[PDB]
Amino acid sequence: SQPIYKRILLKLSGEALQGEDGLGIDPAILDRMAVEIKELVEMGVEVSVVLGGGNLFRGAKLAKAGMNRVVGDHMGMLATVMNGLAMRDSLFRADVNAKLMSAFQLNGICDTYNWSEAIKMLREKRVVIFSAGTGNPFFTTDSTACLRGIEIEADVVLKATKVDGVYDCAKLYKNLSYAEVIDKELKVMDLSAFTLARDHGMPIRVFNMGKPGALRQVVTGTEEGTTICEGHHHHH
Amino acid sequence: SQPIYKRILLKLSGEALQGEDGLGIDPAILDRMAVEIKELVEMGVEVSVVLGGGNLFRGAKLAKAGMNRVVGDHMGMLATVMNGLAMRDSLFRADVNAKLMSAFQLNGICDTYNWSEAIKMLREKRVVIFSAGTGNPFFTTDSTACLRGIEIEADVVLKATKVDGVYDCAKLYKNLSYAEVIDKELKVMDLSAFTLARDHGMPIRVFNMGKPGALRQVVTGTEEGTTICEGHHHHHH
Amino acid sequence: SQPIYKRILLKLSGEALQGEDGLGIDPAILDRMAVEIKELVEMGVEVSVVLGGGNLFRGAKLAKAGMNRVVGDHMGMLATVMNGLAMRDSLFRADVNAKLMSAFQLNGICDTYNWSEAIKMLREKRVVIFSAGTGNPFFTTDSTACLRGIEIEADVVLKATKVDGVYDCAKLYKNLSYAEVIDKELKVMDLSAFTLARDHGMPIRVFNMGKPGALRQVVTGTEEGTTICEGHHHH
Amino acid sequence: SQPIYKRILLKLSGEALQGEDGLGIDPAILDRMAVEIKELVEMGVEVSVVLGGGNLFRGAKLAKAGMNRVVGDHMGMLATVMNGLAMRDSLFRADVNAKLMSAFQLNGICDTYNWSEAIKMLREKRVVIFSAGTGNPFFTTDSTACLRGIEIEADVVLKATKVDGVYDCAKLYKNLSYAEVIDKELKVMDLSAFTLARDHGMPIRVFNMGKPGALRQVVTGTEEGTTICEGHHH
Amino acid sequence: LSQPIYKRILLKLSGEALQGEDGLGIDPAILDRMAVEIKELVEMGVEVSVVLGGGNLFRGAKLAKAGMNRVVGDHMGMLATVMNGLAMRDSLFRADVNAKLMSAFQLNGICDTYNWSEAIKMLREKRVVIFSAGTGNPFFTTDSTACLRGIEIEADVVLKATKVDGVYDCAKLYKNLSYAEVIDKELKVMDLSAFTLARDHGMPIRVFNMGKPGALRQVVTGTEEGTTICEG
Amino acid sequence: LSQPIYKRILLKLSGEALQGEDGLGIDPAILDRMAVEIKELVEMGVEVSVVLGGGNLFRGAKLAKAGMNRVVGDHMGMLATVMNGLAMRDSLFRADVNAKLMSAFQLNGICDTYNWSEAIKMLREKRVVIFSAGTGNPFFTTDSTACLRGIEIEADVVLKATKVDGVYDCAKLYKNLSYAEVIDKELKVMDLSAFTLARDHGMPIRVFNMGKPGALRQVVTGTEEGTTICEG
Repeated sequence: SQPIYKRILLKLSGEALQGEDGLGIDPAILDRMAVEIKELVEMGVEVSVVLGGGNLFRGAKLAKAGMNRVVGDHMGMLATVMNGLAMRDSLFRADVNAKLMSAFQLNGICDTYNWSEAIKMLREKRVVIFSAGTGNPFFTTDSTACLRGIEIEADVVLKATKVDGVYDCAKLYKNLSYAEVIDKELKVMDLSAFTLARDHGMPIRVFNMGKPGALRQVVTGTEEGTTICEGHHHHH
Repeated sequence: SQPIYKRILLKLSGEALQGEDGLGIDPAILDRMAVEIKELVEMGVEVSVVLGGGNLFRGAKLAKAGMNRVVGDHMGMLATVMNGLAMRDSLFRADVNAKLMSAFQLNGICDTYNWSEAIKMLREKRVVIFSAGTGNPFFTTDSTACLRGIEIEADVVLKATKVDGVYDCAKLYKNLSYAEVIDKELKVMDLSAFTLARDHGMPIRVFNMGKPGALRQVVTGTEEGTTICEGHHHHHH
Repeated sequence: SQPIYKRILLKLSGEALQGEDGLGIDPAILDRMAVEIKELVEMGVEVSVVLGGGNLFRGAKLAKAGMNRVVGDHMGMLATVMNGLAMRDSLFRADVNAKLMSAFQLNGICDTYNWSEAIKMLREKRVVIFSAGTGNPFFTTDSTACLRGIEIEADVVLKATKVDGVYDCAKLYKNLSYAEVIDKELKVMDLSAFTLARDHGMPIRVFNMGKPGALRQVVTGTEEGTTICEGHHHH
Repeated sequence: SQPIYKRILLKLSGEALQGEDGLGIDPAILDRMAVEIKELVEMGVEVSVVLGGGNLFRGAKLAKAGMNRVVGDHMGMLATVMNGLAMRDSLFRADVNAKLMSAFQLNGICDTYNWSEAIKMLREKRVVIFSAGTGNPFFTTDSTACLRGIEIEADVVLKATKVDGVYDCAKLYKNLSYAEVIDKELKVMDLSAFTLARDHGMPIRVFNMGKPGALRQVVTGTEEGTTICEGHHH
Repeated sequence: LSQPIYKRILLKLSGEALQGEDGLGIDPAILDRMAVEIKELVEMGVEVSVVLGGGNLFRGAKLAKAGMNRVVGDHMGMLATVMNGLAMRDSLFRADVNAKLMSAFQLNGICDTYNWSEAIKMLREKRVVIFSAGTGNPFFTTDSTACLRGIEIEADVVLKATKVDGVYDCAKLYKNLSYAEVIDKELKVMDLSAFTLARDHGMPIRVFNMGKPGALRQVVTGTEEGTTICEG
Repeated sequence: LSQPIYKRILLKLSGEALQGEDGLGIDPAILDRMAVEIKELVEMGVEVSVVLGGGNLFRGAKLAKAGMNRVVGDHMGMLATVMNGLAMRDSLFRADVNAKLMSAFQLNGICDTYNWSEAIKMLREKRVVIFSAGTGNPFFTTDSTACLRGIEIEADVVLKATKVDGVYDCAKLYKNLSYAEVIDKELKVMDLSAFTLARDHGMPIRVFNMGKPGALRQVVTGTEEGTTICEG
């Protein structure tokens, strides 16, 4: 089909980038993602990307050893910049115009995040990657996806997972309201992230990024994955 | 055995923090290192630490795929900050006073490197960790260690390896001049790092950090590892 | 009596600084607060302060006219820095050692926020003021108070209000658990802030700051205001 | 009537955004100003803007209480940024391409002031707003307007006021030289602002911005308000 | 044996005061002479801040005559004051004086960023504080910087170091002047903006011959050396 | 009439290349001459980046002899390269050439902060990019900066401007050399760290006489002017 969105925010966990060796960055996987993003771009979609850092750092063992959680979150924010640099270089090599922004100033490495400049780049049809989360500890990459998504006036947050969407347990939900997710006690994202998306009416699509082709289907149709959005019984 | 140095710069590869499992940061190894450092501090030694990032990022596979080496070197520099943050926390937990300095300003995470601020912290008997290399690509961690050692006026650069020191390939050399290393075509660090140490007369000790007690033996005596310094034939003192 | 906390985070709305004139900063109110903070400091309590900006900027009218909420939030954050500067100066004039930290780097104006530097200053018995929120839009001053409080290892967040505590609407609750606040759908703070406080077990005291003496009572006893903390039925 | 200027710097006091109620930012007044600026842009005029902060912060009370004046000047500078953010948004809502530059770095909020980047944006026909004064205390918004005007090579500094121009208190003066202002002891800016304008030969127009149509008249002709410039005798 | 009459001073030096007999650069022997004189003030409890000019390293006239933008010329001058500042900081360290350099531009890795209350804290800690890069803005002289910094760090006085004994007709030296006198006799002391800033805040000025070893200690420990300018 | 043999160059100039007959500062006529020559490279489609040294404005020798910390001296030199950068940027503007200045140090309000990919973007837009403040670090010559920047921005060549025609024995001029040859014959071209960087990355070097009007154009449009150093 043709795209149903003008501007998306695609959220990928760091683990999206790992190979069967389940660690670091797999170049073949990253280059596949770059070609998939290229085809949305040549479809005319404005693409922003938020990456986590869990392929490069998981702090559980250090936390168990007594590491301060603030320090663990900082390490993780740095890991997202490293992932963002790799994606930016992968996009360049696929001949896609791309820019990396970071919550922290990183002079000589990338751009500093600025919401109005990001929208300006997106409207220039550059892919914008957001790294370093929000600069603060105790806030998930999901919270960052929702925050950035709302700031850059994206139409939707695409939550890339390793599963087909949201299940009860196994039956896949196609459409859920924010109220239903809460009522049925389902797992979508942490309550803080979900609450930001809800208060601002940002719809979320949860889909399987590991299925080559799934991303294009999400962007061009209603059928792939699970959609979470505002219930019908409020406004018209 | 008392310390023969007042101020040291310890260079560790990121791989020194790595577990036998073969990646990342092993909290037992890291905590073992914090205890060893703590025992240098309680001997009156002023300690600075330069960390690499190869336990967290090896660029080979991405490089062969065509990644720009500038970008690969930025990723590696960010990886050294992550090790520095781990090390600072480890030292804190061992009740060692420690600061992390970064060649990139990182507001809210750590201090921005300044040579005379670092000297001041070292005189106050704080351990200073240096991360993010020199801010620039194409320069090794060994080159960072020599550069920082020169700037903060360390007595020596200690190059922690997984070997007992510098061999033919096998005999271990105890003492070498800068001229000998080049004449015998021995590999000690990269040419730029070595060149910098050489021009400034910075002595280097290559030792096995993996041996417990080795760091203490290196700081309190002449026998452990291989020493590289200026030969006697240029001047008297 | 004697203080029950070692380290507090005191959250004041910008509206706590206002007079009967309905806007701005009232120097007499500000100086009363500074003397009240001085008396905690000389009791040995380490005090950090989070200030809102609502006395200087109310965005509702501009929002009505179409102003982008990101922009409204940025304005509000700048307003907290102005309040923070007024408080720092008021503390100096009451001979209390204080420092202002900001989420944004403001070269020449104040210090850049850094959690471990703030703890070091608190350990030095300096009062640390936190301004510019988290540097991000869509996150309340209550959220900032809980985030900063958790980061600097405060014992409690004191939520200064103009009411006595949390009411059923009226009977004043003395003690509530997090589970109870949600069960009875009471309003304490926004769900984001409350959730952050709840997941880290940060207790909250809601009290009447506009009652002179109530802050010292809160810091030295269990009786003033409403306590919100983890319920007993967990461990 | 057509513009007599290629590039202007419009100096607005914070109190120009103020509602008749007396405080803060009145959206109607603010959006009226954006429409007037848009019509300057639509005539080909390159517009820069300098905003004061006295609608959001007046430090008289805190100062009598003992507040350090450095601290008071920093609060005022931050208030000019808040005004600048509001102005940038209003211009955006009037479909005018506008940028905010601050004398302080404010990562995430706006651009950092750079004189040649500002000239480049003005040549691209973007409205550039300057906030946070010069980053230093003890210097008026008038001094900021003159400094920025000189740096970005404005043709003129327009000083928006609530009066029709400079008076005896009353004759309105039409044209004054710098030497006439000092010789007649008239009050136009503070001495350091006027001195800077004078030394650099920057003309100033003092006019009633509270009169709808006046801004357009000032830019398209010589009659509205009071002009202060270098005398013919040098 | 004479004791200090000031608790906190701001000493303004032109860049030309560090110049050698070869009339240029930085003369190490002049600079080390000044480090010894500043150390003498420190060991008597005087809190010392220093503003340096850049004219020994950059004079803009030739480039300006060729058409160089005055902003650009002022930016080049600001950077030259930082170079002088770094030499002065190093000179003070070699004389065993605790000294810090603050710049109007954040210069990561080189020196501190200027902050008025941090500078006051350092002055109370009995550290010498050097201010460089002026105010960060063009069209403002080093004299305006001296007056502004002096006011901000709450100095008792601004000492304007020169190569002559004080303020003259050109040959009669004045000893005392009011701000009003200076303006009415059209005497040359500093630019109108700088002078007006000192006037409105009641900052007194002392104009003296720093060229003379001895003069600085004399100015700080007595009222007679040089020309004193204060409110009438 | 000869066409360019390079698409993208990095032109290293010593600070001394801008000094006048009187052997100091910045000569506006020399600077404007160089601006005209750069403009003709740009007019032919060559992408031009420029690294500048600081020795016309600061030489550390005397201060170093007196005991100045070499770090501090290297910081002073770096700031001197920005001053040169600012003069060159203004000179190019006056010749009607689009140019940008980038600094290793963030200098808010003065110039751009260095970023490799942003420099490349500007070079593709046919802007001249001047690099100042070196790497930000001490103990690294301007030649090392030239090599490093050249590599980062993917220049075809590093043109080392000098006051002589090429690389000599001391007097025979060499036209062609390998990196091996230079090291074996111990020829003076640049320090070992800079040269080693050029070598390991295969960056060719041209050593020419920028003192001669016309030589820059000859070097960019022909293979015979000066000395060429490349991989054997």
